[PDB]
Amino acid sequence: SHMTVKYTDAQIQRLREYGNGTYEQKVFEDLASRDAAFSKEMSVASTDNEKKIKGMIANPSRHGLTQLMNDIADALVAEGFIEVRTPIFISKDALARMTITEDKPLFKQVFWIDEKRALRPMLAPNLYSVMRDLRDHTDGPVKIFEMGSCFRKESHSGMHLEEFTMLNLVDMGPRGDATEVLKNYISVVMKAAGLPDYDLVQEESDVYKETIDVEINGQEVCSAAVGPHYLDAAHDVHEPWSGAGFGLERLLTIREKYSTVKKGGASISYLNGAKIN
Amino acid sequence: HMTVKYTDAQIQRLREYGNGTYEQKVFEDLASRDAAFSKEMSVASTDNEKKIKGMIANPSRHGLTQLMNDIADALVAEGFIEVRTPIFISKDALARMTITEDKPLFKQVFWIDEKRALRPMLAPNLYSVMRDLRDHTDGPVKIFEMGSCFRKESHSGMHLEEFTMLNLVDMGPRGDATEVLKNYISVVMKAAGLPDYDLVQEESDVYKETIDVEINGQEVCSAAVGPHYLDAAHDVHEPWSGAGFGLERLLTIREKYSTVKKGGASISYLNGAKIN
Repeated sequence: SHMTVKYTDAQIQRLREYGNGTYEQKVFEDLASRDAAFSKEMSVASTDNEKKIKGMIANPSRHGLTQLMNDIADALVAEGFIEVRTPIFISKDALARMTITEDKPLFKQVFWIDEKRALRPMLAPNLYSVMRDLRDHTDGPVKIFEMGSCFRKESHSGMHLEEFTMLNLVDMGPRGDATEVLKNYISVVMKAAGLPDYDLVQEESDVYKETIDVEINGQEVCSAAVGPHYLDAAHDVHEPWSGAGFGLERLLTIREKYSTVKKGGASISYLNGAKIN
Repeated sequence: HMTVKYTDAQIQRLREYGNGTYEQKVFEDLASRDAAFSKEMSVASTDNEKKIKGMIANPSRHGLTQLMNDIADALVAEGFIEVRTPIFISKDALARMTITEDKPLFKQVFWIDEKRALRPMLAPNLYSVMRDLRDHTDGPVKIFEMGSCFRKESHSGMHLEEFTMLNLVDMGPRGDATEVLKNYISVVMKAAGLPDYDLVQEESDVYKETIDVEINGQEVCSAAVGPHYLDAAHDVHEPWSGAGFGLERLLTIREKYSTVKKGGASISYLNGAKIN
């Protein structure tokens, strides 16, 4: 049959712990060749991992996630966006205003702090407030963005990451062609993240006026949309707007070719793609 | 003669949209006070809206984020690794810090479930990271992290429940521990735009020595020189020096904001200006 045997599922997990190669593409003739190559790639993975750690101690740099955030934010500031920073705590009434109530499945993913406050699962509740407040101070476009941790329970959503860093940009204000405005903003982020080549998926929407999803090799990377949305009235928003949400850990993982999504972000086991324990 | 000041309520009204020094003002009589009150209230509201429109005309990075970048670039150039650790920490990790059900620091902890909580401090994760990096080098282990920490306000005397902490540490310096610690303090304060500060060294029975940094009588930094009696519980058996900074407080003092709620994360304030 020829080129039949791949790495086993257990072999893949062992290789990915310290290594960042693409081991799921290797094919082999028989079990002996697989085990021989597995032994060699495990040794290379562990040795390459040790070299990278010593390279960081010898020549430290900014954290890869913090570097990713600075590169995108500077590009968005240069595009006229205001960087805002909102608290991680949001109120139960803010969640309810987002239709985040019970028997709605997202409610079970929410980390509750007390009876009245919770960890934000998304940046939309606070961004809604800042959008409306800035409309009172200008009649031109309201262009804001925030990068910050969001929290969702793993055992109700998958997602693999309970804490994840989101980037959400918003351009509130009527546009002659909000789609081109959206695609230009996505291009600004994707080039600044170091991922200039990607795929766009444009579909008409039920709740929004138009959605735009960004793909890289079939992987979901960004979900954008053109307003209005049926939740705009609940937040005293009554004008067109376009926005885009980016998972920054997911962007960093794809750019740096990390084998899992838990290596580039916040961790006590990993540091910039290398396992320190 | 003049013994009339703004009332505490009037001070709160002025500090709502203004960043002036209102608690310093004395007036000859009550009519001169309330006339100056409307003057400063109108000036504060006028200048506050100018700043908002000025930021829409020329956007920039957030004041806190820009401060983090200025300090982090300076520490990286000094040889520090920037690490980022999860906000969630385990109850066992807090117990290793002797943050158990008996101490009042326990009552500040925001609990997530039965075994996890929001970090009230960066030390537990930095204990783990610095010790794991010692396995990979024979020289000094130098790391720092800036991130949100959480403490309940009722038991804390804090006025921020979410605050951005900067913690740097040098495990096994070369290198006199107290001397290298003052160098790192100077690097952070210079990069933060606060070069003039008061540094006092105190003795200790839990650390080898403590160091506190103040600007005009307000604590700005609390540093210490290990070893500490918690180090063996985290498998650390070598001298170290570390410093902790409250970044919102640093930004508030430099920009001369009237409250500590104007420079950090907020839905009411943006870079010192009230947007609602």
